Amino acid sequence: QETEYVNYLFMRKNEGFKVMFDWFQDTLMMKTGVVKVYVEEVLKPTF
Amino acid sequence: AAEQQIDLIARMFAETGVKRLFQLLHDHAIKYQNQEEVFQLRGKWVAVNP
Repeated sequence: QETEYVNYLFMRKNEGFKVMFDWFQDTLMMKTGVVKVYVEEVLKPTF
Repeated sequence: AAEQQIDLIARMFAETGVKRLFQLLHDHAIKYQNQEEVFQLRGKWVAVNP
């Protein structure tokens, strides 16, 4: 269940594969790839 | 052929085109018509307010 949750977080939840590719693009030249991971709030209830 | 890079090039092209497709989604939400589709049938739901 949690592995499926983390995989579903990886795909179709944050700008696609751009983060996971800039991973290597940063860590291979600038020597580190760091990502901010912060929780935010969402909306569109009945209105 | 050992995971040719062309596949990733087309993939990143796809996630870039995701943005233009989302713009199309906003356009559908705004206004197209009360029309339908032609995929294997005549008549599908209106995409004015999906």
